Amino acid sequence: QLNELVEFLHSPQPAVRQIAIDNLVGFSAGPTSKVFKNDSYRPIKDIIKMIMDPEHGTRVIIQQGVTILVNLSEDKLVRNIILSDDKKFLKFLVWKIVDLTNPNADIMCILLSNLAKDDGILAVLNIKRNSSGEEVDDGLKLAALNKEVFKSLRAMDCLMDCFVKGYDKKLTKYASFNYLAFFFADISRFKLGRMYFIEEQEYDGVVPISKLLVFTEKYDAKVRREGVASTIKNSLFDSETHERLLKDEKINLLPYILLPIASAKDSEIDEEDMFNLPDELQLLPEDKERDPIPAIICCHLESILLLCTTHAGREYLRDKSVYPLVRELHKNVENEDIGELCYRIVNMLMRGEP
Repeated sequence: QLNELVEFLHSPQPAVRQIAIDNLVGFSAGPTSKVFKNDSYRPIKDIIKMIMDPEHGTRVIIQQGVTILVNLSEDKLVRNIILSDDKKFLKFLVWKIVDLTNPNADIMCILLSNLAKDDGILAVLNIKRNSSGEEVDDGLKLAALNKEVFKSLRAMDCLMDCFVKGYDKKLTKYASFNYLAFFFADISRFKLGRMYFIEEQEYDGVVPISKLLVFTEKYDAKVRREGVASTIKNSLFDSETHERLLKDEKINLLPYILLPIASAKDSEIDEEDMFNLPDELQLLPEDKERDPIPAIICCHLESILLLCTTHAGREYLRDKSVYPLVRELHKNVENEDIGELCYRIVNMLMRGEP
C-alpha cells in the first residue's frame, strides 16, 4: 500500500512526484519508515534526486525531502546511501548550506551532523570549488558565494565561517547554524578531522579551534556549547600536540576550558592562587556561574584530564591555578560523575616529573 506510493517518487511527472513526497513525509518518522528502504533503498535515491533537481526542487519539496532524510538518517545503512551512492549530494549539501538565501539551511545542517557519524563524511575536507562565482561542478549549479563573507574556496572553511559568524541569525534570517557544532564534534573524532581543527589554515591564517572557543560561554545555545565542548576534547587526542596548543597565545585555549567550571559565588580561592589564574578568570562578574549542564562540564574536565597526560601540560595547568578551580568545583557541585573526574584530575596534578 505504501509500497505503491513510494514508487511514484521516481515517476516521470513532477506533479506526481510532488504529491507522492507530500503524502510520504509523515510516514518517515514512525515504524512505517521501512518502506523507504524498499528495492535497495530506491526511495532514498529518488528523494535525493528530487532535492538536487535545479528545475523542480522547490523550497517545499527540498524541505520535505530533507525532513525525510533527517528522520531516516538514524539508520547507518541509509547514511551509506546518502554519502556513497551519489557523491554529488554531499557537495550539493554543504554548498547549499553556505548559500545565505537558502531557507532550508538549518534543517540541512541537522542532516549534515547526522551524516558525520560515518567516516565517509571526511570527503568534506577535500570539497572545494574553482571560483567564488556561479559555477557548474559535476552537473551541479553551485550558487555564487558571498565574497564579502567567504574568503575561502574550501567547503570546510565556509562551514566554519557560517558557524562562527552566523549565530543569532547574523548572516541569514533563516538560520543560526547551531547544529554545525555537532558536525564539528563528530568529524573531529577522526584523525584527519582532528588535524583540520589544530592546524593553521591558509584562507585566514588561524587555527580553527580558536574560533570556536568563544561559544563555550554561550548560555542561550546549549547545542553550540555541547558540540564545541566535544570538538575541543577530540582535538586534544594526541598528547604530543598539547605543549604547542597550550602555549600558542593567539589560540589561548585554557581559559575557555576553565570559564564554564568557574563561579563568582561559593568559590573560595586564595589571593595567591587567584593571581595565577588566566586573565579571563580574574575579576569575574558577581553573577558569573558555572555551566548548569553536567555532561558539558564533564566534557571540559575530560579535556583538562587529557592535558594532564604530559608533564609539560601538568606544569602549565598547575601554574595557571587549575587545581584550586577543580577543587571548588568538587566542593560545590554534588554530581557523582563530575566528582569522579575532579579527583582523577587531582590524581594527575599530584605526580611530578618522570
